[PDB]
Amino acid sequence: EVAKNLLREDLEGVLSTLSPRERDVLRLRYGLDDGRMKTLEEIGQLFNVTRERIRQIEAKALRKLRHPNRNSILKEYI
Amino acid sequence: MKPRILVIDDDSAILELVAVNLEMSGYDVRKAEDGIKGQALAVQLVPDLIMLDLMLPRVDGFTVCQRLRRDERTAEIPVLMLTALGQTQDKVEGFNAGADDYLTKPFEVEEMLARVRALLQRTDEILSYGPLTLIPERFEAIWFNRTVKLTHLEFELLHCLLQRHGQTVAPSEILKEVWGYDPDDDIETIRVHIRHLRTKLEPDPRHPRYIKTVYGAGYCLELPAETELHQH
Amino acid sequence: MKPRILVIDDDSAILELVAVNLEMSGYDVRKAEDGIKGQALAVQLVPDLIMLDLMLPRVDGFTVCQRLRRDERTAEIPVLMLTALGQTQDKVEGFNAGADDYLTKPFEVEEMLARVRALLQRTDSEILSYGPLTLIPERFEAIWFNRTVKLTHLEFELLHCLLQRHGQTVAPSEILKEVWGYDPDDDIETIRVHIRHLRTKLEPDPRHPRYIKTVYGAGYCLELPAETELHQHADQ
DNA sequence: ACAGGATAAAGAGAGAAATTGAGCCGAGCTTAAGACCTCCTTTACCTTTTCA
Repeated sequence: EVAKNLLREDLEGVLSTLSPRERDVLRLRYGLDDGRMKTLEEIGQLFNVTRERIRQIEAKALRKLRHPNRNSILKEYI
Repeated sequence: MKPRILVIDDDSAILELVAVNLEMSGYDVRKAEDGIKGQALAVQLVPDLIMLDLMLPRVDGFTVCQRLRRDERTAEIPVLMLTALGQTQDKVEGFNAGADDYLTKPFEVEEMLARVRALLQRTDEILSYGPLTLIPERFEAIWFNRTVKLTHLEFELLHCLLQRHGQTVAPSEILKEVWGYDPDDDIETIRVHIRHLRTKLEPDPRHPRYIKTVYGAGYCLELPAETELHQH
Repeated sequence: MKPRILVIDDDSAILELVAVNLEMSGYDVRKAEDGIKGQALAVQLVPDLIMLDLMLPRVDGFTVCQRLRRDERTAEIPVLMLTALGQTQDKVEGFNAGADDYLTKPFEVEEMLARVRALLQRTDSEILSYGPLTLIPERFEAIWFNRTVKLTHLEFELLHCLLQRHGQTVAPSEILKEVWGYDPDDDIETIRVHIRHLRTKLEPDPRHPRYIKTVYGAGYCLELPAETELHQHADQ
């Protein structure tokens, strides 16, 4: 259970580096808050802009995380 | 969670219209046909917003608002009053009711939703300006009347500059927002992509008019106001 | 304290009506006739409420509101928008500006006062503008009367340092420490060079400087005319 | 124990969808050198003050 609390923190940290909108998008697209993965369309309605906009945000966030900077600890969690 | 809205109105047709429009907007709607049930439901549910009619039977809407303000559990709940607006006396009594906002019936659904959004932002992007319109879905810019295809990074850079239109953005801020890199990483990449933007957007890239270089500070996107487009 | 209200409107008649009515209601009213001066006053004063017309010159009311929302010092200041209300597009763009409320012109004075009361019930440090100068930090520019002057970074910081001490003599050592962070004993002659550039940009006659005065043996003083005298200096 | 009968809940048969990864390309991106334009510093020589 202690490698669970620890992990989330590390993830949250790298999430902080991302733009506010970006991180919110990610948290909602993976259910980090509610455990429930949400579609495009729920964020299309809940968020300001509609569908096909959240997909762009998701890719532009992941591309930021995929860099060797701002996310390399989690590589060992795999 | 979804924000909870309590709508209190004796017009079932208005009540239904409002409820439908709020649910379509993603809210949890509760409906009440009278001030007594409305007050009890407000106390029971602690809704995130109350929309309150004026002409409820047995108890006027003002007394309802005053009672919500007198109960510590409801004293802080925002109250958007729906009013038939016709007498300076109802105005004067609303001036004492503790209403947070007023909305005149008949109202536009968009105005109602704007007020709801502002109240919720209180409890808790530029895609077009002048001659520039961003098309995210195609990574394209409308530049005056010509369509310009952008690369992903060129588009994101232009968007980052548009978000801070008329202000100088530092290279470190561009690196952080577009690339997510450490502030100390090589800024030379930015210098390249700004040049492409100028090649695509300025009439003369050697004398750039809109994408200016502020030596020692960064880059600034200065766009003419819509009133000046005819001169450019 | 008395609540501070900043009214930003290019219509002098609306601006005066509003100011008079708020003062009758007991508020401390500040007035700005354009979006740049309005923004500078908002940053400098941190007013308790902003009333923001829509159609301000050089900077639209939407851009002003967005910039106020972008500054951590002003992001929480309530914004009551004054709008000529006529097209759904201005509606749609205001729907993203972060305005707190809208009031359609013409408005009843009582409605205005009600909105002011509701916003105030809900809510509960540098001089960037004086007389003929707005300083524009984000662009390293000065509005001097009605002309834009591009400044270098050190020239801008020097002019700001002098503006912070408007009407007082600033010692060269204080300038070295504040702008350059240097020791009081470093060569002040460098400052003397950059001061003339400001005069070259700002004075009508650099040989007979009126505004950037030298206080012999003491330093430099920026003496600016009060706003009431501006009409006598623009022709210069 | 064993045989018959009724039934529902859990496997096989197929294609069509949806992904999927794979090669084969040139479009996007980075690297490094050189030139090249602002900003600044500091000098040499002054003019211009306040004062004995």
